[PDB]
Formats: sequence, structure tokens, C-alpha cells
Amino acid sequence: GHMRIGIISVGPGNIMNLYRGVKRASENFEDVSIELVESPRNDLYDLLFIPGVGHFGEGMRRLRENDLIDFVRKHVEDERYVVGVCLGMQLLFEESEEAPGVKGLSLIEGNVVKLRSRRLPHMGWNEVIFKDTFPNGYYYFVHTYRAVCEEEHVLGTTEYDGEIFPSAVRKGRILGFQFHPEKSSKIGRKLLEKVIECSLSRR
Repeated sequence: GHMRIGIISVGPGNIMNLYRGVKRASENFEDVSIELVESPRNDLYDLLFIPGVGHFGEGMRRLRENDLIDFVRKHVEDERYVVGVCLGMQLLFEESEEAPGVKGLSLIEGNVVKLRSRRLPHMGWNEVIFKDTFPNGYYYFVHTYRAVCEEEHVLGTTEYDGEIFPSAVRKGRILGFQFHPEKSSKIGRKLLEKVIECSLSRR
């Protein structure tokens, strides 16, 4: 009946732009609720977003400091869509060169490593070529590290300064997007729509 979207609002960085973007896209559908999450004191969400802009360690810090780790884990187990965005995508992994000792959410085996290009951070627009569900097109990036996981979990791929990296990852109902869906104009509105659309299927 009611579609329950949740966005972790604690993590480092501007989370209001994703909230506005997600709210815009959810207007095409009916009976959708979107709530900013900063604590585990809630009923599982059908669609949970782990966003964030900043340093890998800080992200895992906010998540722990606010006792949200196990909350995210329950969503994975209960088969609800969990999707990381920007920093969120990287947090889906085990380790990151950015946070030496720090361990990630480890939902997908793999590692976040620094891009090999001298010209960092990677800004501008770039082509993302998805394997199957999301719109192929140019999306807006702003990042310094990128995921390194198994071929079987790569959802979308992009090339930056001669280096091909996963701009989108996937593992069951766990989704991850490296680029900013908000700030990615039209195609970005379309991407967020497909994410809702996927969490909507009762079939």
C-alpha cells in the first residue's frame, strides 16, 4: 500500500539536495512517504538511501555514532532496497584507502581505492553505461576514490582519464551509485524514478 522511502540524514555532506530530488521523482507515483533518518527508532523502509559527501571514516563514524549500522543491516536481511549514493556507495564496501584502519558496511566484498589520475577530484559530467535497468547517459560526478569489486556486482561502468571504474554497483536488492543523481539533471530525475519503481514491485 504505502511506499516507505527513507534517507539517512546524519552522514557528512549536503543531504537536502537528494531529499528534494527524491521528492520530485516520487511525485509521479502514488502513496509515497519520504523521511530523513538519523536513528534506528523506525519501521523498516521499503527504499533506504545511504548518501553522503566527505571522508570515508567520517561516514562510518556518523553511522556508528548514531547506531544506524545494524539498522541498515536489518534492511538487507529483510530484503528491502538499500542504495548508497556518492560516499554511500563507497561505504557499501569493506575497506577504503582513505580510512586506513576503518572498516565499512561490508555489504558487498570489495575495496575503495584512490583514482589513478593526477587531476583530482574527478568533477564534470561522464557517460555511465548500465548493464540493464537504469538510463544510459551522462551523469555528474565529484569524487576522488572509486570502488573495486567483482565483475558480478558491477551495475554501471564509466571511464575517467583512461581508467574504467564501477560508477554503479549491485548485489541483490543492494544498489550503489557513484555519481550525484540530484545535480545530474533530467537523466538523474529518471534514474531516481527507476529506483523507486524497483522498490515498488510487489510482484
